[PDB]
This record gives sequence, C-alpha cells and structure tokens, in this order.
Amino acid sequence: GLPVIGRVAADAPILAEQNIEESCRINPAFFNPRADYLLRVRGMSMKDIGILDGDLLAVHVTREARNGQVVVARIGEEVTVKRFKREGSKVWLLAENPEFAPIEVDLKEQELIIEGLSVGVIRR
Amino acid sequence: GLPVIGRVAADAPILAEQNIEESCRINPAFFNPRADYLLRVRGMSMKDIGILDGDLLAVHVTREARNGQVVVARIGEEVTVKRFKREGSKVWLLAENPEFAPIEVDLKEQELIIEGLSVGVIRR
Ligand SMILES: [Ca+2]
Ligand SMILES: [Ca+2]
Repeated sequence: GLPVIGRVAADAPILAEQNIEESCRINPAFFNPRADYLLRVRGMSMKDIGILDGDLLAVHVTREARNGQVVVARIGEEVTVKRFKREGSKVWLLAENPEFAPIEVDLKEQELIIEGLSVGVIRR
Repeated sequence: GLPVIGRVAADAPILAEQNIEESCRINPAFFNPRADYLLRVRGMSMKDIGILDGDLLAVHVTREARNGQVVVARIGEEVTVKRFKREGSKVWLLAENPEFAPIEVDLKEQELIIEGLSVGVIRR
C-alpha cells in the first residue's frame, strides 16, 4: 500500500509516521517510477496540467530535481507542488496557473528541500 | 480489485474479461460513489476539467444520466467520455475543450447506453 500524507511537520522527514493520515491499498509499482507516498494537493496553482485542489499526488522520493519536473518542494517548512527550474544559484518554483506568480528561491539565503518527484495523481 | 480497461469490444459489456488489461489493488470504495472499473481516456476532449489523454477514469456503473454529469457513453459500439445533455429525444455529448464540437444523438434513431458516471481519476 501507500501512505496518505496530509500535514507535514517542521524539521521532520515527510515519511514520518506522525504525518500519515491514512493508507491506500494501491501497490507502489502501479506507478513508474514506484510511488513512496500520496500527498494531498492544496489549491489550484497547478490546474493547467490537471492537478486540482484536493487531488492526491503520487510521489517518488528523491532529493534532486531536473528542470521541467513536477516536484514536491519544502521551502522553509512549507510544502508546495510546483514545476522546477534552476537558474544557477536561483531556483524557480513555477505554478501552472497564470493567476500565481513563480516562487523565487535563493539557494544561498533560503533552505529548499526537494521531497520528491510526481509520478501520478489520484482524484476522488 | 478494480479492473483496468483499454479498448472496448463491440456488443460485449464493458466489464467483459476480454476488455480487462489488469487489476489495480485500490479499494473500489476509495471512491464515492464506489468505482466499478478504471477506463483509459483517449485524447484531450475533456482537458478543461483536468481529464487528460491516458488518464484512467474511475467509473461507477449506472444506466441513467442527468444533465451535466460526466459519463461514459456508448453510441453504437463507440465508447466516449463526455458531459451528458438531453432535451426530449435528443442528446448532446459535450466536450470540456472548445476545439471539440458536440456529438449529437437522436434517441429515436440511435441506441445510447450510459455505461457509468465518472467518480475519480488515476493518472500514471
Ligand atoms: Ca529544516
Ligand atoms: Ca494505464
């Protein structure tokens, strides 16, 4: 199965037991690459690629992201779902909804952790 | 489980073994109402409500449809996913994409079977 993560505690691994709201019986290998957890998406910042408020993002754990990838990012202690774009020592977390400005991260002043790579979505 | 269904054979039920590619281990009651199958969507006709080419539509089997519901419909032996609209003896199956014109059905002339209601999506 796959854990469903609703809240993300500060300064703790995302896959910590205390973050798990419930469980889904779907096999991890349903997705490719294999999913490690499902994360509830909040808001409509990614609606133009069909990821809507309340969807569950299937997430493959990785700490490195490549330009163009849809990633889960922790900026400070806030978790967001955004498209990744790195400009040298700058990172852009791009929304897929013209109503939301790109979030700029200066890797020198702000902590950024990539929590993983989107490998799918479950909508219910 | 939930059977995953690709192409659909003529004059056989959608849940016929010959249509099933594999089973997903997700619980049918993960969805509400409960799903009966997952159907592979083709093309971008429903993109405006976040249903994209290749998505698996979670479907609750029912044979009746109400105006504005996103349904699986079979006209002759072509299966489509569209928004239902009926006035008297005529039905329009509406796209959620401005580039796609309505499919019109004359219920006096053509058989229309509702195969079910959309209750969710799995994208992988
Ligand atoms: Ca920290
Ligand atoms: Ca598939």
